[PDB]
Amino acid sequence: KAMAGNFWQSSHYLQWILDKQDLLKERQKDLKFLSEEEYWKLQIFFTNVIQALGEHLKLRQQVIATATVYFKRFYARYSLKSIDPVLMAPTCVFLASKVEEFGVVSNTRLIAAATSVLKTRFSYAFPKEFPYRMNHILECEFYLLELMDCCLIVYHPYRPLLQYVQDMGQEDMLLPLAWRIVNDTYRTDLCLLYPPFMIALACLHVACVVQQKDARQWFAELSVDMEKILEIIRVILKLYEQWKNFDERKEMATILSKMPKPKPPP
Amino acid sequence: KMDYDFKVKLSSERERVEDLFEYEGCKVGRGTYGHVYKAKRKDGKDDKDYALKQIEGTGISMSACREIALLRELKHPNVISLQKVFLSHADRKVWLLFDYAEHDLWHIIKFHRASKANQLPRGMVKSLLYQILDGIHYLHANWVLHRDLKPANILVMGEGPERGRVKIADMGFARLFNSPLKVTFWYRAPELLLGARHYTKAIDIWAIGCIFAELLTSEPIFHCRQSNPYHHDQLDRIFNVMGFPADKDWEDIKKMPEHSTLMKDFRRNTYTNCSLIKYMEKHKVKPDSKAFHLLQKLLTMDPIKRITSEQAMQDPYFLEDPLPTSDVFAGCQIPYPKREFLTE
Ligand SMILES: CN1c2ccc(-c3cncc(Cl)c3N3CCC4(CC3)CNC(=O)O4)cc2CS1(=O)=O
Repeated sequence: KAMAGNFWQSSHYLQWILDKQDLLKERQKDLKFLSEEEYWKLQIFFTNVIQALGEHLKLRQQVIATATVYFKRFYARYSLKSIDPVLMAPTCVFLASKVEEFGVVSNTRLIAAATSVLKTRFSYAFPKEFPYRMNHILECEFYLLELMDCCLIVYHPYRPLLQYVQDMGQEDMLLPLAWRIVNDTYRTDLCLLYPPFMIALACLHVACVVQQKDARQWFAELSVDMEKILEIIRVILKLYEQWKNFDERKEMATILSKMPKPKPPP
Repeated sequence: KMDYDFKVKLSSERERVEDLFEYEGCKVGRGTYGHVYKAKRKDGKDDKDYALKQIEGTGISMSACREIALLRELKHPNVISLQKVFLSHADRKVWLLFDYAEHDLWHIIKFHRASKANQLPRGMVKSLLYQILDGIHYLHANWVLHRDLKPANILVMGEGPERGRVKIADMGFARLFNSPLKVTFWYRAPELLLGARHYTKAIDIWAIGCIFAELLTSEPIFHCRQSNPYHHDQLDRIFNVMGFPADKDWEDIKKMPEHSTLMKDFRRNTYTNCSLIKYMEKHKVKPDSKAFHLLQKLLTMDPIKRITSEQAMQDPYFLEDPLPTSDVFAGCQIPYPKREFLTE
C-alpha cells in the first residue's frame, strides 16, 4: 500500500525503466558465451527458481515479484560471471522479504529453503547440493543493494489489473486467467521496459482474447498509447511459443555449463 | 564464487564515508537509532553541514531496509531528505547522509520553558503547525504513517538556504505487523493506551495535537511520571485535561480490548470539572480563539472523530492574521544555541 500513487515520481520510473537498446548492449558481454535464445532460457529458468523459493517460504506473490525484479535489474547491468546466480536468487528473496513489514525470513529458514528447493524441484539442473552458507547471502546482499542504488520499492501489474477488472465488472471470469499472465510476463524483460499498468492492460487484453470476451469499446474508452500495449501483447504471445518449443528440464544442465564462470583470485 | 575483476573494480570505485566527510569529534546524537555526526565534505564542493547517521547494529535489518526503501522514494520540503547511503563492506555498517538541522522542537520548547522563569516571533507556532501538517499529509497521502511523532523528531533548519523550515524525521519505519503491541507515553493516542492492535493516520494526528498544545503553553499537555499497552497514570492525566469521554463522544470505546480494565480502574465522576477549555484557560490560551478550536479537533478522543491533516491545513486559523511563513523565524534573528557535541 505504501507509495501506491507515487509511480510518476518514483525511483522505479525515473531510474529503472530502461532503454531496450542500452539493455541489449550490456547483454553482448554474455552473448559471446550464450546465444540470445540460451540467454532467455536462463532468464526463464531463474524466474522459476525465485518463484519456487517464494512458494516454499510461503511468501505472497508481490514479494516474489520484487525479488524477481531485483535479480533482473542486477544482471541487466552486470555479467552472469560477476556473482553466481544460484547465490543471487535467494539473496533477492531475502532482501525483498525484508522490505515488506509482515514477518521476517530467518537465516536457517532461508538456507534450508534454498537447499530443499534445488534438491527436490531442480535436480535436473543441479547435481551438487546448495553450497553457500548464510555469510555468502549477507555479503551478496551488500552488493545487490549497492548496485540497485538502494532502490527497493517496486511497482507491479497486480494492483492496476485488479482495478481494471473491477472496473469492467468481470472479476470472476477474467481475473484468475489475467493474473496468471502477469506472473508469466516476469519470464521476459517487460518489467524493465514498460510501466506496470501497461503490462496489466496487455495481460487483460490477452485474457479477453483467450476467453472470447468482447472488450473492444472498454479498451477504446481508455486514454493510453495502444501501439505500446500492442508491443507488450506481441512479447506475451511470443513467450508462449518460446514456452512450447523449450524443454527446460532436458536443456538447462547444458546451458548452465555454457555460462561464463567467475574468475577466482590469482 | 564472485568474479575477482568485478570485485576489485567495485572496491576501487567505492565511495567510503571516512574519505568523503570530516566527522572526527563532531558527534551530535546517540540513541537506539545509532550515532549521528555533524559532517563536512572533505573534497570542498560545498561548505554545507550534513547529518551522518551510522545505523545501529550490522547488516541490513528490517528497520534499516524499510528506512532506506521509503526515504529513497520520499520527497517533500517538510520531510528530511536522504542524500546518500554508504555501505561499508568490511565492518558491515550502514551510513545515511542527510541535510543538517541545527534545531528541533524539543530543544526550542525547552529553551523557552527554561528562560520563562530564569514563542517570541509572532506566527511561529502557526508556521510550525502548518508545516508539521503539510509534511505529515504528504506521508499519509502515500500511506506512510510516522507512528512516533514528538518534539525531538520535528526538526527545524538553522541558518542557510532553508532557514526556519520544519523537517520531520525519525519515522517509525519497522513495526512488526504494523502493531504497537510488538519510557514516556505523553504523545500516545488514548486508543493505543486502550490496546489498539494497529497504527493509524489518526494516532499521528493526535501526536500533532499534543505538540501544538506544547508549542502554545511550553508544557507537554499530557505530561506524566515515569511492555503492555495499558498505562493507568497516563490515562489519568488525559482525563484530568480532557474530561472522561461520554458514551456519545466515543461509541466504539466498548470495542477496545482494555475497555473493561478502564471501567474497573476509572469513574466518570472523578473528572466532572475537567475539559480542554478549562486546561487551556489556565495556560492563557483563549477558548474562543481559532487556535483553540483547531486544537480541540486535533485532540478529539474518538479516533474516527479526529480531523485529518488535509482538513487541519484547510482550517480558517491559517487564514487569520498572521499568515504562516516558509521561514518559521519570519526573517528574525535565531536566539537558540547550536547543538553541543558528545563523546564515545
Ligand atoms: C540531540 N538530538 C538530535 C541531534 C541531531 C538531529 C538531527 C539533525 N539533523 C538531521 C537529522 Cl536527520 C537529525 N536527526 C533526526 C533523525 C535521527 C538522527 C538525528 C533521530 N532518530 C533517528 O532515527 O534518526 C536531531 C536530534 C533530535 S535529538 O534531541 O535526539
